[PDB]
Amino acid sequence: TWRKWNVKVNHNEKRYATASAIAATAVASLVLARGHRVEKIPEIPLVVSTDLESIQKTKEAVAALKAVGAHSDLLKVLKSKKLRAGKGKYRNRRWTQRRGPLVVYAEDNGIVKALRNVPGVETANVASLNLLQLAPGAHLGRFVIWTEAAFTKLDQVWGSETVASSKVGYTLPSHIISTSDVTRIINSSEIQSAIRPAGQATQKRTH
Amino acid sequence: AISKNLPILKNHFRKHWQERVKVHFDQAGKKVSRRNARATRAAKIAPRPLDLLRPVVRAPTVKYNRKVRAGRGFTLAEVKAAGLTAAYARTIGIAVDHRRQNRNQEIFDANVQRLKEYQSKIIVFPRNGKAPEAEQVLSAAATFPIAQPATDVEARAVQDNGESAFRTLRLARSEKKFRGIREKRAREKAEAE
Amino acid sequence: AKQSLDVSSDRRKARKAYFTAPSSQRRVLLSAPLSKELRAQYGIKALPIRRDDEVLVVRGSKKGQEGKISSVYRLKFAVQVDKVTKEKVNGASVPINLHPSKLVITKLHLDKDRKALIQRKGGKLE
Amino acid sequence: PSRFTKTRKHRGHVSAGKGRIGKHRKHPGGRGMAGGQHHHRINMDKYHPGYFGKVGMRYFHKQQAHFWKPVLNLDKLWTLIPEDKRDQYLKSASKETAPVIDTLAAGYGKILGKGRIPNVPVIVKARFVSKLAEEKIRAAGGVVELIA
RNA sequence: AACCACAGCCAAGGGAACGGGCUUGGCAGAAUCAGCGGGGAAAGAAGACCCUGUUGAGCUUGACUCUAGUUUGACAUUGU
RNA sequence: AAGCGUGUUACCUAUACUCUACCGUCAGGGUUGAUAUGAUGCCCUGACGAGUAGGCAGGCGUGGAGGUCAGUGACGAAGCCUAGACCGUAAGGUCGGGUCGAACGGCCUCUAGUGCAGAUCUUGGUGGUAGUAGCAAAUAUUCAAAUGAGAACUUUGAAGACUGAAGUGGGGAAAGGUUCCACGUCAACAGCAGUUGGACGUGGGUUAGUCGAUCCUAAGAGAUGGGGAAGCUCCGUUUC
RNA sequence: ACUAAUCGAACCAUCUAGUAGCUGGUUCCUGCCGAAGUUUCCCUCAGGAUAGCAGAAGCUCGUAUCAGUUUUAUGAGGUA
RNA sequence: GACGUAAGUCAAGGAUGCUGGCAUAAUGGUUAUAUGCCGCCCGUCUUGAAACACGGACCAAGGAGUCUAACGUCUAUGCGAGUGUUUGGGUGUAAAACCCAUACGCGUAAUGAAAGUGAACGUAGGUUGGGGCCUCGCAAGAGGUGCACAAUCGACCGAU
RNA sequence: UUGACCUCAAAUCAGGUAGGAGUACCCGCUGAACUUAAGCAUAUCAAUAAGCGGAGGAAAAGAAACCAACCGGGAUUGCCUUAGUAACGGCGAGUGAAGCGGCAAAAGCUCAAAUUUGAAAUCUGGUACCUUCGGUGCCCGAGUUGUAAUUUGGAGAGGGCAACUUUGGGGCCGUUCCUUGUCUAUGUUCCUUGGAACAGGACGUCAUAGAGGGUGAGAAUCCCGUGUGGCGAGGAGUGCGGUUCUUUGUAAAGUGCCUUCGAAGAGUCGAGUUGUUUGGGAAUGCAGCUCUAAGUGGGUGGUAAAUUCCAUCUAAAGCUAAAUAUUGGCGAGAGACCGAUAGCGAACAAGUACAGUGAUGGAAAGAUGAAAAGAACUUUGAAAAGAGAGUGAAAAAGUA
Ligand SMILES: [Mg+2]
Ligand SMILES: [Mg+2]
Ligand SMILES: [Mg+2]
Ligand SMILES: [Mg+2]
Ligand SMILES: [Mg+2]
Ligand SMILES: [Mg+2]
Ligand SMILES: [Mg+2]
Ligand SMILES: [Mg+2]
Ligand SMILES: [Mg+2]
Ligand SMILES: [Mg+2]
Ligand SMILES: [Mg+2]
Ligand SMILES: [Mg+2]
Ligand SMILES: [Mg+2]
Ligand SMILES: [Mg+2]
Ligand SMILES: [Mg+2]
Ligand SMILES: [Mg+2]
Ligand SMILES: [Mg+2]
Ligand SMILES: [Mg+2]
Ligand SMILES: [Mg+2]
Ligand SMILES: [Mg+2]
Ligand SMILES: [Mg+2]
Ligand SMILES: [Mg+2]
Ligand SMILES: [Mg+2]
Ligand SMILES: [Mg+2]
Ligand SMILES: [Mg+2]
Ligand SMILES: [Mg+2]
Ligand SMILES: [Mg+2]
Ligand SMILES: [Mg+2]
Ligand SMILES: [Mg+2]
Ligand SMILES: [Mg+2]
Ligand SMILES: [Mg+2]
Ligand SMILES: [Mg+2]
Ligand SMILES: [Mg+2]
Ligand SMILES: [Mg+2]
Ligand SMILES: [Mg+2]
Ligand SMILES: [Mg+2]
Ligand SMILES: [Mg+2]
Ligand SMILES: [Mg+2]
Ligand SMILES: [Mg+2]
Ligand SMILES: [Mg+2]
Ligand SMILES: [Mg+2]
Ligand SMILES: [Mg+2]
Ligand SMILES: [Mg+2]
Ligand SMILES: [Mg+2]
Ligand SMILES: [Mg+2]
Ligand SMILES: [Mg+2]
Ligand SMILES: [Mg+2]
Ligand SMILES: [Mg+2]
Ligand SMILES: [Mg+2]
Ligand SMILES: [Mg+2]
Ligand SMILES: [Mg+2]
Ligand SMILES: [Mg+2]
Ligand SMILES: [Mg+2]
Ligand SMILES: [Mg+2]
Ligand SMILES: [Mg+2]
Ligand SMILES: [Mg+2]
Ligand SMILES: [Mg+2]
Ligand SMILES: [Mg+2]
Ligand SMILES: [Mg+2]
Ligand SMILES: [Mg+2]
Ligand SMILES: [Mg+2]
Ligand SMILES: [Mg+2]
Ligand SMILES: [Mg+2]
Ligand SMILES: [Mg+2]
Ligand SMILES: [Mg+2]
Ligand SMILES: [Mg+2]
Ligand SMILES: [Mg+2]
Ligand SMILES: [Mg+2]
Ligand SMILES: [Mg+2]
Ligand SMILES: [Mg+2]
Ligand SMILES: [Mg+2]
Repeated sequence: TWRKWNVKVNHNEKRYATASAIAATAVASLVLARGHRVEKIPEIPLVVSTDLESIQKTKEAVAALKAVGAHSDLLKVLKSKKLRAGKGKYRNRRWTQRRGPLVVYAEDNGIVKALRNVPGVETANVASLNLLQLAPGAHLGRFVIWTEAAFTKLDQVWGSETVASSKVGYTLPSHIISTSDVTRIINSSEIQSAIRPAGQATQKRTH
Repeated sequence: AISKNLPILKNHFRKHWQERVKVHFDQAGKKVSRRNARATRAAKIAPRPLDLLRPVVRAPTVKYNRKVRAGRGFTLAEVKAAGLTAAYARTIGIAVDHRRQNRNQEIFDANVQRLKEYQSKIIVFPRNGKAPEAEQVLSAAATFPIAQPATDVEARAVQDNGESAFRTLRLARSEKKFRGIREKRAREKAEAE
Repeated sequence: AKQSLDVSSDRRKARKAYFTAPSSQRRVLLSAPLSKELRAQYGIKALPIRRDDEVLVVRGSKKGQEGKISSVYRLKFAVQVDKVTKEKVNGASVPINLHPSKLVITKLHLDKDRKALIQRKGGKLE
Repeated sequence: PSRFTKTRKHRGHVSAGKGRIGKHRKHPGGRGMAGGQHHHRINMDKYHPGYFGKVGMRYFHKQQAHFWKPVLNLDKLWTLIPEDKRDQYLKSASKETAPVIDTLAAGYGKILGKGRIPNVPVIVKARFVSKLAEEKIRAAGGVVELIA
């Protein structure tokens, strides 16, 4: 029994990954690759009115999700339900399915219970934001639906350039490179005016 | 067996240690049970605040006496100064310690101020009154926090009298180191003729 | 999903409870739905199956066959309906075990206790 | 994890990396620190000189708290003033308003003299100070006040 | 049932210095039965002899270190 | 001479040498304002390749876990068989056909009770040996009938024998426990056989004032009183 | 000798997976590199530590410092 | 590069051109067999095994470097003179995730048995190298600066 | 003669109590060796295994003869830590605490030593009657060799003067705890394959219910359940309403000042010695034997001793919840666990069959089918059975 079971992670590093996963939720290419049907979604990050936080019934919550564009990702869940492929199916792990949207609210006024029964849908308070739900299977880009209060609160929770994070002593991590477009840096006239002319990209055979 | 350059270890595992391996799997469960116990006690004794008013004391030793902390109970001198009996104090939530003594006026004044301040902010329901609800506040300690007193001001005037603090420490050590021998030579010199 | 700490989602426990269920537990386990007309008449969805109830088979090879429950053979979680039988090659006739979940009640054997159970569940009882 | 260990790679190879001749055995040289003076002498004298034998006085019932005295150097002395209020004292360096630094409340027993503080007078309250540390503080225009 | 790596003809050579197999020759024809004790360094057992082990045990004694018992002294029991 | 000494040439052939290709490894380079999007990519150039113990690297396979393929599947999952096919140097992977019946994969990651020819290895199964060694102590069987599907062996009759009264006879004590007896009956057991049986199935059967136990004391065992012992308990049997 | 097929100290269970410098075994593939049986110490001689031989990780630099080689000059040696 | 005055051509930084048969078991693959030559039984200890050295009659399934406490080097990651949320508290969609005070540990100071004392003469030193950068030069090179690191002589702290 | 008292007996006297089991955890006693030290004896293993005695839901410990040396803390326990440190050790191998600090939980107290002495005011028992976990009266007894009240070192007592302030019990119903019952959505619509639809396709519905299970193949919507609330039943006992007992008190408690006092545990402390034990080192605890105290005394203050101080507690008597433990019992929820040679020895009539005199030892053994629908009937055979026929989706499922 005294085998190591839990693993200590540096707290700042846990926050580091949580922030990276929140940022990856806004990159539609990552969310598509992660497996969500956000191909018809009008814009990412998807932010919906704070009225979603007070929806009481599952039927109304589902209709609101389909209206804002989560219908294909909902249908992908509960079309993906499969029997587990081994002995796990009789250790109370009988079925498998995909993950749907993660609805992030700021105040649970009925939204959590209205979405409890919808297959594949999760809910979260902005104050917590589990990494296990933001990058399920360590795969970045979970399809997230933010309520407006949740989106607004997120600056207070994680900080900004003008607002200190509510987390004690915490600041969001610093980029070690100013951009990810190395091609555009190379194509900048400054470097272009310092480099020598290039060869052929496939050297002609001699002898 | 002793091998290449490694620090010498002292792993004490030469008894039947595997028979006494405690793994705190129940850390989360005991936490839930501790919060359940606190909620049960809070309901049982409501509207009382779940813990007794503790006094502020100095910590012992030279390592920790710079700090004050919660002590066990107010001294009998503190309770009498606050105007109440030890027996009544014990029934309105004040911890009383009969073995702590007061030799520090600053600590004694702080505890007596603590006691009057607590009396001002409690309501003792009558033994046969109407006993109105009074919004149970769980923590007395959070209501009456222990404050480290102010050692000095932020800034003031430099007063250099040429004392040489280092010289002072050296001379204090020397006078203590040589008191016994110097008294002995004084006593023998006095007794000679 | 589950909410209470008193109910288990463990498959082995569930199956053990099913197969070791005593007869008085199996009576509830062997409930059958009412027909459309009986649902309208009484206002209740399903009742524990009983002997003199009239039933319609609505699944399996005997679909559409009517009859009356000649036996609620709780020992193997089945009911036997007269008019529903297998004719063995040696001329004999033997009951077909039927599961009441695959049955539809078309007439109830109503006594005092059955009437009170309907009223307990919220039935019209007319 | 197990799949990255050399045990996995040694599967199919007879000796499991332990050699055919040497033939991994139970405790071929003894257990623990056996033979530290006999057949492990060379290792022990090469890597742990001073290991065997005795040293000076014994101390019965030693309490470390008697010896609590964290040292702080002058080059770190100004860090005990918070950064927000530090620059105000660093400018307008004068007496009659000099920062009192209580190094004991900061958790320090003795002020040492690693040196080069700015020329701003400061009032250093300490239990102990080195002779040079008090020289540099006085030279800067400050003072050390002995506290207990 | 024992037994069984695979098996089963020799000569010499070399070879872990005595081969059924390897090398060079001799040769070599299905399937077999009774018998036989040359060979299979046949089988039966992790040689019991010998040596090694910082592996024992039985026994002996002026071995080392002790011990039941027993003897001697003192104190107590213990008084007049 | 196809022997010996010597001399001359031609000729034979190594995984060695020369050249060429392919694989891999190492090294040095090229390639971004569409590198005409694979930059751990593509390409150029040169050299190199033995290997126990051992080190390292890149991969292959297995049980379970997070994610994905809204993957496969009763119109057949998995498993198994298949001198049928294809890919990979290889670990392996894939496909067809047969059998089969309910689940199972690909990829990205996580994790391990994760890969067998050996351990006089463990458990289980199976051979050759081999229809072989054998089924030879106790003197011995034979004729006929009956039964039965079937008779060396069952039954009956006839006959020949033996135990030879310290018995192969008639009872018992320990022990067994129904083996006793009757009916039915022969798959297994009776190292051949079997219609027979101490076998199998179902039943029946043991009757006491006088025979035993039960009572007595024997060598002994052992409570009590009482004394030891931390105590389990020990002593002692008429003692204080 | 015998003390239930057990006797130079029965049998049963546990401590106990007792310890072993000794015997046996130690399970996929390919690629690259690639040994030692010698030095010193050790109740050491079937074992270890130590150095050496080996791999791996690299790092600082970029043709040096060099070299199991010769030449020139200059030593040293006491074997044939 | 060659040839030709040029056109252009060529055997000049790696095969093209012309023609025929067949389009299937014909070539090829697989497999059985035959023929030539070769090939001793694996595993293991060992200087040396095919050994007249040991284990192995056969087959299936099982079958052996694990986990843990403390630690060394190396590597990845977070933060950095700091660092470590998870003893505990708060909270929860409840062993998860999320939040947190006071401490404590290790580091930021050494040295001496100990009592104790405790780190800038100097641009935090001088000398020799030293990548990179700077200036001058078409360049070579020359000059200035020189972090890490290396050698060395000093200075400072403690012990003597 | 008689009546006590003391001590000691008897009774199938009246009423009780102990034993034995279980023992995971707990309190003690007793107590190893394998092992390590590369040998070995001290040491280690280990104050462990085995053995013995005694508890409970926890136990034990516990309100300082404590820690400290500070500007002092303040019952006990447990956690983080102190710390693999002080220290112990063939100073080898190894071993190894405590104080402070942060936390969990917190709770305090009771006797002995005192004249009620203007009143043994105290208690078991018997008996009678009752409102029966008990009460009241009557009687016998216990008890002055001391039962009640009053005090416990924090104090407190006696006396003197001042005065003021606060009190008890008891039903119902209430909540609260436990046990348990019952009720509370939505398709079995069409098409295809199939023996079976629970599969695939279409169209829907509920969802605070798409946990889990069952049903002739993957079922939110077929059944049980799940989720959410509702309504009941039996029972526990503290905060609540409320109802009465209303000299229900000169009864109890507290409080200021003055004066006089202030009893505080002996074969015990302590010491010597022996043995054991500890990190405890001129001796950490424990135990035997010898010696054996005091009362501004006594213990401790981690180097033996004398002299002088100082600090800090108050032993030799006693009770106490919680935080802690828990390979047993009972009731639950679970798993990156095993999946019939695995997982407990045991998925099964498993501690069974079986072995051994005995202590003990101790297996193997899961799967037809959705349903026996478990093959009627014919024929060959003495029969087993075969061949047909037949059942089944399948007999390439026939209980071998
Ligand atoms: Mg599988
Ligand atoms: Mg190898
Ligand atoms: Mg080996
Ligand atoms: Mg073999
Ligand atoms: Mg062979
Ligand atoms: Mg041979
Ligand atoms: Mg050969
Ligand atoms: Mg030949
Ligand atoms: Mg022979
Ligand atoms: Mg041998
Ligand atoms: Mg032998
Ligand atoms: Mg030796
Ligand atoms: Mg012997
Ligand atoms: Mg010639
Ligand atoms: Mg190679
Ligand atoms: Mg898998
Ligand atoms: Mg198939
Ligand atoms: Mg085959
Ligand atoms: Mg099936
Ligand atoms: Mg394994
Ligand atoms: Mg095998
Ligand atoms: Mg092998
Ligand atoms: Mg024969
Ligand atoms: Mg005769
Ligand atoms: Mg005769
Ligand atoms: Mg007889
Ligand atoms: Mg019988
Ligand atoms: Mg026979
Ligand atoms: Mg027969
Ligand atoms: Mg018969
Ligand atoms: Mg008979
Ligand atoms: Mg063993
Ligand atoms: Mg090589
Ligand atoms: Mg020696
Ligand atoms: Mg050897
Ligand atoms: Mg000479
Ligand atoms: Mg010489
Ligand atoms: Mg061919
Ligand atoms: Mg050959
Ligand atoms: Mg040899
Ligand atoms: Mg070999
Ligand atoms: Mg051998
Ligand atoms: Mg063999
Ligand atoms: Mg074998
Ligand atoms: Mg296997
Ligand atoms: Mg105990
Ligand atoms: Mg030893
Ligand atoms: Mg040893
Ligand atoms: Mg020994
Ligand atoms: Mg011990
Ligand atoms: Mg024990
Ligand atoms: Mg009990
Ligand atoms: Mg408890
Ligand atoms: Mg107690
Ligand atoms: Mg006290
Ligand atoms: Mg305490
Ligand atoms: Mg520490
Ligand atoms: Mg000692
Ligand atoms: Mg110990
Ligand atoms: Mg009183
Ligand atoms: Mg189903
Ligand atoms: Mg369906
Ligand atoms: Mg539901
Ligand atoms: Mg006392
Ligand atoms: Mg003892
Ligand atoms: Mg000891
Ligand atoms: Mg004190
Ligand atoms: Mg088993
Ligand atoms: Mg089939
Ligand atoms: Mg088949
Ligand atoms: Mg079948």
